[PDB]
Amino acid sequence: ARVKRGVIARARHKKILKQAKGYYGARSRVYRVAFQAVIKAGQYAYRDRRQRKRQFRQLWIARINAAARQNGISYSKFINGLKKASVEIDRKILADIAVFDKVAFTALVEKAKAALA
Amino acid sequence: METIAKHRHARSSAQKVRLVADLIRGKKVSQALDILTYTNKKAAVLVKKVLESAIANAEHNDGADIDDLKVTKIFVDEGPSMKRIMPRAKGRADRILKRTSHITVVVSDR
Amino acid sequence: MKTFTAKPETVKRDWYVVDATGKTLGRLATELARRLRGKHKAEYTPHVDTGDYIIVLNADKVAVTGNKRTDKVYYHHTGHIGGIKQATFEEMIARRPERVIEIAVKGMLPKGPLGRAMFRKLKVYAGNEHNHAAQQPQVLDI
Amino acid sequence: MYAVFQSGGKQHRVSEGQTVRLEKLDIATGETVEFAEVLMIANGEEVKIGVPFVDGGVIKAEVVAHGRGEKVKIVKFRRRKHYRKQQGHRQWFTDVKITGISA
Amino acid sequence: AVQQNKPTRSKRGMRRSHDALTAVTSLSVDKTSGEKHLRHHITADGYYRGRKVIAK
RNA sequence: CCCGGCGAGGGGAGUGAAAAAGAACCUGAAACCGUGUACGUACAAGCAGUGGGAGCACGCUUAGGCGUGUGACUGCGUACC
RNA sequence: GUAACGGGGCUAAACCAUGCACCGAAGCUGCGGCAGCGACGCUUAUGCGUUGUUGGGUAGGGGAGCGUUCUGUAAGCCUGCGAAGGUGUGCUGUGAGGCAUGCUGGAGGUAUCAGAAGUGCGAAUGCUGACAUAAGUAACGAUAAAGCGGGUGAAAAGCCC
Ligand SMILES: [Mg+2]
Ligand SMILES: [Mg+2]
Ligand SMILES: [Mg+2]
Ligand SMILES: [Mg+2]
Ligand SMILES: [Mg+2]
Ligand SMILES: [Mg+2]
Ligand SMILES: [Mg+2]
Ligand SMILES: [Mg+2]
Ligand SMILES: [Mg+2]
Ligand SMILES: [Mg+2]
Ligand SMILES: [Mg+2]
Ligand SMILES: [Mg+2]
Ligand SMILES: [Mg+2]
Repeated sequence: ARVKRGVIARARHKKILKQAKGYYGARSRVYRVAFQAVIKAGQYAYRDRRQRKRQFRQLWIARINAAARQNGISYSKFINGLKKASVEIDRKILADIAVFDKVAFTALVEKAKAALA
Repeated sequence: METIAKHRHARSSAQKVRLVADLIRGKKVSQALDILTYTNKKAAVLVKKVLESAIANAEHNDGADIDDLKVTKIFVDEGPSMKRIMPRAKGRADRILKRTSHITVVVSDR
Repeated sequence: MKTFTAKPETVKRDWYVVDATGKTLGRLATELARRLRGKHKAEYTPHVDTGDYIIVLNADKVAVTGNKRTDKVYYHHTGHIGGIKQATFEEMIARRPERVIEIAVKGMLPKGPLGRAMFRKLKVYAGNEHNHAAQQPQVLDI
Repeated sequence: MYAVFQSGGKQHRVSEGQTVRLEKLDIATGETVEFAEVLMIANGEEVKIGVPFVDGGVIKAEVVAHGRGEKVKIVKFRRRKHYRKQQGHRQWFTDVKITGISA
Repeated sequence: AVQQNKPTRSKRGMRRSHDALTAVTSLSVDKTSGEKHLRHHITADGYYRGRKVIAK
């Protein structure tokens, strides 16, 4: 029972090459190079599912800081005031309000200031 | 109406022929012929023959209108290469490739 | 929903004029860098230039503490083998006063294409006169 | 008029008529779900929360669909170490359509 | 003496960026015969600047 | 029958179920080399991806932050055995 | 080549003491999902609702699978109203994979449950064929040497006179 490897080998190689579309030069054409690139890409993606969470929180904090200082308080003190006032709105929502509803953000700041007093 | 003429297995490298082909891409047939007449390249002779054949095909097989004809498409493809041997020094042998080309010219009134 | 992103085509930028007379070099620079980057706006986006245009007047009268007038040295290499050149703060102020402020701010801006674009919005003048009256700059005490 | 509520360990700012994708909920397709813990309601004036959750805030929503999200591929690899592992994943979700926000 | 890495097809095209040929641009027309010719050269029929130079 | 050197090669006509089955002939993969179209690219520094992301083109849908292609700018990031 | 804060800069943005905030990891918590191993209640080939807890990994040990060729089931079943092979697209599983379908192709293919293996390749300065790169680059083999008129020819520096 001799087994020829042609049909199966072709299918495996095409699978990897399909995932390498868009890559530069040999990275999207040659199997040896394409395989390494596909593996690397997956390794970055696993790491970046975690990094995405870090970067977005960092962005929200920066926007809250700016909006709060426009109302005359720093981010650090603003967060403390909300905690003392038992407000549980998270940073994702706070950053959204800071950009779209500036009146509502002012009301939040006043509540924080009252609690700190 | 598109008319085609081809010179398959032409004895020239595709690279050399492509230089001449670029000169006439998109030009009117009359202008193209003049350009080729005064190009001092061996490939110019080859390309001119194919262009003339395409013009003749359009006139005889199709509906003529030479004045209206224009070189819509021209490309050169690589043909089969012939392998030869070149003796070098100290008994070593090298391989010589005699490259060929496939010349395609398309002329169209539109 | 997705987090809001500033659009480089719809960013609104304002013009400001600052006087540098008797202001500490470094402390002034940090504020310039913040506003050039746009960190003071709620629409701050790290990949979009959302900052403001800032005119700096009287760059020759900027102040430094300690003995830095005579001891702060600016180094640069020309690219030729020896080519290491030095200039003290006082010498820089005498030859090209605007450079002092520009150099400080550049060191505090992000490096890369976007950072270079942010630097172009800074206009530094050695004297008390500017020619951008058409842009109607607003006084900024910073 | 928008309101903020917490569902699957995450918060969402919504308005009437908007469709929001949440973590899988144990309700049928046509059923109506009510979120009683409203962090904030802002119409003309804004109602905050002296203590978490506005007194009478209720958000009514109708379940729309249950499905799985796009496939993500997990790749683990240790160079020079003869180790490689791959895994797939599709996360369940529940879409709801906000019907009414009650102050 | 020899390369350490294989140059790409991109760099090959960039080197050949200056290999394009130039057309003649204009062909002169003889005043008498009306025959096209390269400027300052005799025509195929032998005419040059109107005169029947050369008997061939 | 037509172009060409009474060439090579090709375009028609005709045969055939099929000639993109034409003798360099079943099927005809990949490397490699071209022509056309969309988008990007001539002040910007590195394993060339990955995470975010504007604009443009083309479909869809009465838009509906949909889909496909491209990817300015930006965080992170020194192949494999 | 500044080159003994990473840099800018700093007279605090340094150091000492005290205090309260905040940032900060794949740690912990929240929400959704999967698997292993124990105790449970039921029910028995168990499974659910439970219930605790556990799941970085080289050499290496243990467990469970995918796919390929061939034999039986099969004188069955699918197929010129289009087989295998090729090339796209959509859907689907935790993975090796699977399924459907457009185009190409033009005659074979094979469920299920079993059985047997020339059963899976990226590396071995592996083996054979094809095709790249350098590159239209070096070179065209004695530095005895050519010039012109005519001829022939589609074309003549090289042939003939
Ligand atoms: Mg010998
Ligand atoms: Mg950096
Ligand atoms: Mg013939
Ligand atoms: Mg064939
Ligand atoms: Mg470079
Ligand atoms: Mg975290
Ligand atoms: Mg954990
Ligand atoms: Mg393990
Ligand atoms: Mg192989
Ligand atoms: Mg040459
Ligand atoms: Mg060279
Ligand atoms: Mg040379
Ligand atoms: Mg010789």
